[PDB]
Amino acid sequence: QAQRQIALIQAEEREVSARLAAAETALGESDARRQTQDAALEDNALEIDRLRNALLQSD
Amino acid sequence: QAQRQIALIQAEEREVSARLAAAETALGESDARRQTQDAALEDNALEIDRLRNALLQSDLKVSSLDAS
Amino acid sequence: LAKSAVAQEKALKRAEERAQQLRARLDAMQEAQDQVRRDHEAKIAELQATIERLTSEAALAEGALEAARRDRSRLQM
Amino acid sequence: LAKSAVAQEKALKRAEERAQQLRARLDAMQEAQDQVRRDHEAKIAELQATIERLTSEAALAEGALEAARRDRSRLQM
Amino acid sequence: LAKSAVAQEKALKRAEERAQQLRARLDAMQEAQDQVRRDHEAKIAELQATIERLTSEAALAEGALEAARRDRSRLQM
Amino acid sequence: LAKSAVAQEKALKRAEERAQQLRARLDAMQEAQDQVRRDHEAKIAELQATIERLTSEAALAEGALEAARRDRSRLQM
Amino acid sequence: QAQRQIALIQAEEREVSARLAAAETALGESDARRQTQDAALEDNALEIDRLRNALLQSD
Amino acid sequence: QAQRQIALIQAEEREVSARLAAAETALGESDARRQTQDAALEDNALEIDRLRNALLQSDLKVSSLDAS
Amino acid sequence: EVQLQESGGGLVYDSLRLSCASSRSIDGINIMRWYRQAPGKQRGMVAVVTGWGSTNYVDSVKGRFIISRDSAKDTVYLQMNNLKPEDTAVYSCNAIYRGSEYWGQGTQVTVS
Amino acid sequence: EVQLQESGGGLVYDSLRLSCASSRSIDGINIMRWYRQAPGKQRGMVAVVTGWGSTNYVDSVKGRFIISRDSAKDTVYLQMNNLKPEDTAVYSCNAIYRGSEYWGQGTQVTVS
Amino acid sequence: EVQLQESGGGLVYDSLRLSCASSRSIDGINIMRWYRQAPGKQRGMVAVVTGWGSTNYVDSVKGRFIISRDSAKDTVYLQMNNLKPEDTAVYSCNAIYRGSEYWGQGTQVTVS
Amino acid sequence: EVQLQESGGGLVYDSLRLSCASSRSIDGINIMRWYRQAPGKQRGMVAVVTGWGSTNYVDSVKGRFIISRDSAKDTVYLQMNNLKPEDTAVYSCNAIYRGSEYWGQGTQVTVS
Repeated sequence: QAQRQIALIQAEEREVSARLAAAETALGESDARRQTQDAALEDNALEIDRLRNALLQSD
Repeated sequence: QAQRQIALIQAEEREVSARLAAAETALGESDARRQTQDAALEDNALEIDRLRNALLQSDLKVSSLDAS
Repeated sequence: LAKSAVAQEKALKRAEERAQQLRARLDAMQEAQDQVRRDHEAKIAELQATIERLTSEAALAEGALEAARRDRSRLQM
Repeated sequence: LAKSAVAQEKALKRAEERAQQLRARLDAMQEAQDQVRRDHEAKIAELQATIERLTSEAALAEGALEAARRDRSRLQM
Repeated sequence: LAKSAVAQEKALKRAEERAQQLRARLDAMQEAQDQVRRDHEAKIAELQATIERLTSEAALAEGALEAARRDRSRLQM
Repeated sequence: LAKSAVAQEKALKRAEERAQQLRARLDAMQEAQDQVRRDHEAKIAELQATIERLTSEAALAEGALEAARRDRSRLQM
Repeated sequence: QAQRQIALIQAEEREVSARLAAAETALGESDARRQTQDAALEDNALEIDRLRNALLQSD
Repeated sequence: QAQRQIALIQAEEREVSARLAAAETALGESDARRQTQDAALEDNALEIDRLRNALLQSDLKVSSLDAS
Repeated sequence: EVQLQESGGGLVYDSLRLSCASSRSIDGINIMRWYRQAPGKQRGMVAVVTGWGSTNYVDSVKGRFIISRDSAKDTVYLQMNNLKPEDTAVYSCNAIYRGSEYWGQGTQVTVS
Repeated sequence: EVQLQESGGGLVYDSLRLSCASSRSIDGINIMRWYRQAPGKQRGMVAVVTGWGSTNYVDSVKGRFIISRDSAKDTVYLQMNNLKPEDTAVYSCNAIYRGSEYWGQGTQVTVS
Repeated sequence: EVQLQESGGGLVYDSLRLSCASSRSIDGINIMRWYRQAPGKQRGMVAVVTGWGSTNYVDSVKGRFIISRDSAKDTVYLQMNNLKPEDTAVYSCNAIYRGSEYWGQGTQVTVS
Repeated sequence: EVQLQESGGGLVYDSLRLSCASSRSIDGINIMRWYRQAPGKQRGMVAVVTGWGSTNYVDSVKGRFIISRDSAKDTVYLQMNNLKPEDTAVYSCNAIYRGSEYWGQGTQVTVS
């Protein structure tokens, strides 16, 4: 029965390590890009806010 | 020893509902918010183009009229 | 497409560090065979000799020392 | 430049399988050591045991060839 | 038969010194194989790697650097 | 005692063949080294030579790939 | 031709070493025993020389 | 080198007519002298026994006569 | 000098081989290799093997062209499988003994 | 525990064998050996072999009795050749696993 | 792991020298080579030394560079004289141990 | 070649000790053993130690001798107490390296 509990412990930890490895790399970069995409899109979000005034001045 | 490998299993199961789940629960956070900003970028592009082109559409009167 | 072009440029540069970072552990732990087991094979050979001589030494010590001894103690005859 | 991301998409993809493929060999080499690390635990004992009661026969067999060898001197001389 | 009996007694004692005296040179010069040639086998393996990589390094250096270079200098077309 | 020389004649004879037999193996092991000591003289050269004009091709082949590569910068930029 | 002269040099020296080895061991001990056999036999050579007087005194 | 192995051969042939022969010539010395003393030992034993036994043969008169 | 009287190629569309035989020196084999060339251009190698079972390929001939050894005959086996249209070329095997390189004929392989 | 169901002997005057078979442990073979004994006396070995091809003999059985291994069946081969008159005896093979020694029957060889 | 160490930077209008030392795995060196890098451009060999110290270079420096070794101290040297302002590049010595390559920091040589 | 070194001589009517040290090939020791020699008589084992330090002796000294090792210093020890004047002999420690045996000078132990 010692081999029985052991048989899972390498089996489980490998599945455990996989989800520790995968989720950590899954979350990280996509988090880095999301904040940039927020920065990327919200800075030229005022671009429409600047031009809507520029449209109304002359129209 | 065999029982201290038995003790690990519960704590190992504690670690997955712990950090393991925290990572999973954070996954739903990003993709949900990603779709909000991703879909908005199309809409924000849609809102920009109508008045960026109208800028060109409406301004054109600045020069043509001045001939008069 | 400046931020998209730049993004992939910094994107690749980390996975190519993992390329070394995962062949770093591989190079080390692979050396854990080339010497640890290879000498571990030698000690078996070293311990192997003693099972060759305790048989040779007892070869004279069991037969010859009893082919004549119990012959010599045949005083019962 | 417009397609230059397309080329840089594949290095972002190819380097991913070099991460995927390589860790598999890291998976294998671990039990290529651990299972052997259970084999070189039994071999020493199973080999050392067949010696640890070989000296106990190299000696006790001489007990008959020394406790009874003290008798020959009574008559040989 | 005292001098004849004694003569053989001192006679054997020198040839049994040659028994060691001729297995002395044998034990030494036989060790001149177990390390001198065995490591001499290793240096061949050590030098053997460089003929594996100069082919691998030139594998990219000869084909790829000429599959596109002479393609690039097709300005004659 | 009368026959005791007869027994001691054979050790004077047996130790003689142990001298005779053993020197024969000393005869053999000498050319078991010398002839091999001519084999491990040619192998190094025949192996090192096939490298000493491999770097002379790893370089001169790049001469075409560097003396002609200076021309692409005139038009690519 | 270098191998030709060499072919004899190991061939000759081995035959040479054999007769250096054999003759040296052949001569030596037989010389040691001969001087002893001289000593062994010449000391009781006077044994007859002593008794020939002892015979003549009484006879 | 090959010629200095050639030079050795003559000197090697000089060494055999030298010490090599000195040992051979000494071999005839011992066996010749060995046979002289070996054969003599039989003769010296032959010369001893005739007068060692005559010692017993002739002395016997010392005691038997004294009875008279 | 070797006589690498090579052969095995063809001029077709399904499964081919490049077998470079021997004439002397049964596995006196140090570095030995192959070359191809396209007309109007100079030479180039295809795949190279070394007497230690180590084999490496240039990028193109991967997955379709296979090189393997056979010391029992001294005839390097360079199988031509999955002959793609680009594989049209002129080929020739190679070897190096004593330092002085040696060459042979080779043949013309044209598959489209 | 092994079952060394040994056999092969005989009771004659020309060429015999002592073959000690196996029951388990195909070359789980550490030190393993043979014993003989003459009636009215206790036991004694004849020849011993070890799993490393090293073989040694007691003085008597030299030149006439030969011991050799066969791992493909786990049946030590102890050939009985040139059966001299003294070779009359009672024999039995031996082995040692886990430390705890094991024995069998053996047979009676009587050649005069 | 193994380490390298470069040296030899300098400018003139003409006296100059380079050196590339190592502190570990000393003389355990099969083929090792030298490189130069054009700014913002690729990288290629310039000079090499080997086990037997044979002499051969890249065609650009025939009659220009002389390269020599010390087995003990592990610092190979090159002779740079009669420079032409067009030889300037970024240099980084090279070495291959056990079949694996090993680069160092890298330096430049400029004349102008 | 390898060397040994004995020690431990002494007399009483009762306190006594023995030691057998070595200066080379330290701890490179498989089975090594101890002996005693009766004057003008033969030689035989008395006590042994091995790789695992297992305890076993000759029947004459069951409950009489205690033997113990130091792996580092290479000097095995024996416990000699409650002596009987009939144990006197000539002692010489033993060791077998690489399968070959190696004797030393030899000493005696006397009580009377």
